[PDB]
Amino acid sequence: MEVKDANSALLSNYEVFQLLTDLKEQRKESGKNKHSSGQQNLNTITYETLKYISKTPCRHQSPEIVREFLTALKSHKLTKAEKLQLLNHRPVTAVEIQLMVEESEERLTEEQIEALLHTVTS
Amino acid sequence: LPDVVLKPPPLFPDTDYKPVPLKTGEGEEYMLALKQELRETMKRMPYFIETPEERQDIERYSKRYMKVYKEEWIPDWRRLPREMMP
Amino acid sequence: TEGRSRDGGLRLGEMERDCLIGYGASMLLLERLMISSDAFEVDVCGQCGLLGYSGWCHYCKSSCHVSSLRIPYACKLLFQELQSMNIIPRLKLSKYN
Amino acid sequence: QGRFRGNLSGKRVDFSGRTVISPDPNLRIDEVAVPVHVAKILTFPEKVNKANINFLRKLVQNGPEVHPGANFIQQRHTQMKRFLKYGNREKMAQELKYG
Amino acid sequence: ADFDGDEMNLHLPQTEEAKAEALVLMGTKANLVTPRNGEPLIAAIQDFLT
Amino acid sequence: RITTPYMTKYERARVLGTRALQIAMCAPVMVELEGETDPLLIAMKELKARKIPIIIRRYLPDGSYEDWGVDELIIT
Amino acid sequence: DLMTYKGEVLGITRFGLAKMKESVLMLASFEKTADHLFDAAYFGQKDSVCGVSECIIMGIPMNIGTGLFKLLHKADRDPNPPKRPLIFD
Amino acid sequence: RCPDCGSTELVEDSHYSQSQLVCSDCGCVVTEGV
Amino acid sequence: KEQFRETDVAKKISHICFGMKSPEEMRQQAHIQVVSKNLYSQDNQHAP
Amino acid sequence: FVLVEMVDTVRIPPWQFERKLNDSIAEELNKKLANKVVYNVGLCICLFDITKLEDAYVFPGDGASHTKVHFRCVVFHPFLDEILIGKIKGCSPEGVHVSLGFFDDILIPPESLQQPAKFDEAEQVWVWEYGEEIRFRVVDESFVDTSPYTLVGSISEPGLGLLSWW
RNA sequence: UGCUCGC
Ligand SMILES: Nc1nc2c(ncn2[C@@H]2O[C@H](COP(=O)(O)OP(=O)(O)OP(=O)(O)O)[C@@H](O)[C@H]2O)c(=O)[nH]1
Ligand SMILES: Nc1ncnc2c1ncn2[C@@H]1O[C@H](COP(=O)(O)OP(=O)(O)OP(=O)(O)O)C[C@H]1O
Ligand SMILES: [Mg+2]
Ligand SMILES: [Zn+2]
Repeated sequence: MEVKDANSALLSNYEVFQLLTDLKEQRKESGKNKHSSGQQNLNTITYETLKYISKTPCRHQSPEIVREFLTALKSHKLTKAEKLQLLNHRPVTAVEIQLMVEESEERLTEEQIEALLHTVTS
Repeated sequence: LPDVVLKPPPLFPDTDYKPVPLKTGEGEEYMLALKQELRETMKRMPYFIETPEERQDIERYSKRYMKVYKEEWIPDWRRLPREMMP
Repeated sequence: TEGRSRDGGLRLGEMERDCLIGYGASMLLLERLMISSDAFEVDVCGQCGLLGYSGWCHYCKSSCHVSSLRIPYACKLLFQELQSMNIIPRLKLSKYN
Repeated sequence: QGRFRGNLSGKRVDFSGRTVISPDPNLRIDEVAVPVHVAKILTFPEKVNKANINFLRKLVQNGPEVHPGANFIQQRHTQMKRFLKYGNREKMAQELKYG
Repeated sequence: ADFDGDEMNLHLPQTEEAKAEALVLMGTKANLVTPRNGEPLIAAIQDFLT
Repeated sequence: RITTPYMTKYERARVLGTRALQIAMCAPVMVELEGETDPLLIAMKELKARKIPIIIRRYLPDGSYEDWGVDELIIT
Repeated sequence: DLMTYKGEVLGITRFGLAKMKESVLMLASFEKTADHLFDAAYFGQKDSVCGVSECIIMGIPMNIGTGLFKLLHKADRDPNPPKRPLIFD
Repeated sequence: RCPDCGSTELVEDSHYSQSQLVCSDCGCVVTEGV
Repeated sequence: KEQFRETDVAKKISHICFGMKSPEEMRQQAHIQVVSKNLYSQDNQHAP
Repeated sequence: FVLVEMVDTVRIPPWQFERKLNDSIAEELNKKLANKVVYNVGLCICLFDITKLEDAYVFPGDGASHTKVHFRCVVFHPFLDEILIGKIKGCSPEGVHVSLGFFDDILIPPESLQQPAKFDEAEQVWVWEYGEEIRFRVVDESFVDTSPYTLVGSISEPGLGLLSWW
């Protein structure tokens, strides 16, 4: 039951949303009585996590959009955590990048923020 | 005949003899202070090799600011055999 | 038990075990001498190799490395008697794979 | 009579009987005749499956008195054994779940 | 055996695997010859030879 | 491929035992039994019909192994 | 061949059996139980379960007989299934 | 009491050299083996 | 919420490592110290 | 959210042999790792994929099918600086009780870093004015069995401004 | 523990 690596690869909320939708549809297409009665925590966690993701703006996303966003942010020398947070949150306001996003000092430059907003809104 | 005991003997039996108090003087205090100074100064010595930290969570811009820097002594490879070169 | 008046069972002697070995029936020998006679489930600690109780090791004062194990009861009695004789058997468990 | 020779290499087991032998040529060489009395005592645990369900139902209905039958029922969910000499055996046979 | 009062034991396996191993390896039809020299032991006896 | 192509009696006994234990635990039948309430008889029928879904993993003493199907082996 | 496989004719007695075999449990079970057990405890000799006698004692299937090989299930499967691609990485 | 039906008709009836305290109503084996 | 712990593992014993125990290990393994030479109580119940 | 590589010995009973092996393996792994927190790993959500699946043995014991399966599963484990958006599912005098939406009621922010108008008078009063943001700080796990929870984490709410809500 | 038996 040992784990090989707990930090193998960070993934955004879109992959989790797609996985939850696929698992939900495969479950509703292959619903089993005894398998469900054995453990009902699976259905609960899946449904509640899917609902939480639906409450977020994580919808209207596609792998092509994620790849375009990554290629756009690769020119800004930002770290993986910053772009991950920007993709998961999808900031529409600048103040979210100004104060909430860490490593603000010497990174905003007061000119790159407009480009970041234009990229995240596209 | 010896009597029976209901409870086991105490884990730390008492003794009527106590340890002699330590020697006093400027010499003992100076040696104590010097031993404390050696304890404090030998851990920061490059000979004190610490356990190499591993499994970094992420890379960050603050890495260069928090990067631990310490001078490393160069062993004399003439006296040391060849098998210990990096 | 031994006798019929004591409602005893028939004994598989050493020569019967030899015959079962010669036949090569490992599962039948296992069922006869372990499953049907003195089967028991003990708790062994994977750290010190000693026998625990109720999923707990009193020696190490922990319960993370304690695991269940099927064993003949006579084998557990032998292990306990050997521990009484200062001949401590330390069992290094491992996965069946 | 030590542990190794008397309790490890050779030990006593249950589900066994001992009886005097008598000749019977009308049986095949791979067959052996067992008395009804010993057959009612030595029991075999059969698992309820989709094949022998209707046979085990009749065996339970017969009970521990008729020779073709059973003596105990162990449920799949709970491991509490049930004696067939007491209780309604028909209700037990009608409630024979797989496993 | 000689049927002059000999008592014999009869064991019932409690496992399907053990039952199958007993029937296959220790079957009467599969052990008609001894492994010592291959001679058949299960054969005709008195009142069958005569 | 270097071992004997004939299926030994020990392999037969173990395969029949495992198949009977599985069938007794509500395993699917592949020979369409006809009133056989004994799992060992069903296992023998599957062996004679060569429909047992079990692959023997013969291990060499050094550590090497090889897989042989029941239908691939020769029965007597 | 068993008596003459170590280069010296070793008998079936306890001495030859000890010189041939290595399993502590079998040596203890055959003869000289206490002496062999105390000697093993002194040497700290770890005894495996490769032999038949220790397999019988510990209640595990012996390596000889039907237990020499292992069985595999011919289940409908697909080794190395297709992996879901990672979009963020 | 019986663990299944809750009855108090627990009788000690030995069945072929097997001591067994069993419920007399539903036949549930309460305890067995001595 | 709930911590994941394994219920049962199919553990198989590999080998038995014989050895000896120090008096400290004997104290650590044991639960109680036996100091009374008698077996039962003086009362008629004869409790240990 | 992050992927974790695990290797598990899954036992499938014989009455599931008609089913596909990979589907039943995934179902069993999901049933075994649902709503559970692995120590020093985090709360696992579900199975992401199955990378390696080797041969399926059958033991001389139970007789079921034992398969060693290598898989990757998604878990919830911040990187000590991640930003989250939760909802206030209660409040205590020593600290508010914020819960990620239907995810886990384990986030306990200490009220010791906001502007000096911080207090909770047991009337569910959040903060005196001048979707709740969260900055995870440290992870912490603990055991359960110690005789014959496990994930709380600390939450920071700095002077973020919050032009939308004070 | 002893002993008489049963092959
Ligand atoms: N003199 C004598 N000694 C006996 C008797 N029964 C047992 N022993 C001794 O006890 C040892 C064997 O004990 P067991 O026969 O196993 O005792 P047990 O039958 O388990 O005793 P219970 O548990 O009371 O049935 C032998 O070494 C004998 O010396 C007896 O009837 N007379
Ligand atoms: N001490 C013993 N050990 C093993 N088997 C024994 C023992 N005593 C009797 N038996 C059993 O009884 C059988 C002995 O019979 P056997 O010696 O062949 O005929 P018999 O007793 O000489 O009869 P006759 O005197 O020839 O009429 C063989 C054996 O299985
Ligand atoms: Mg005779
Ligand atoms: Zn321990």
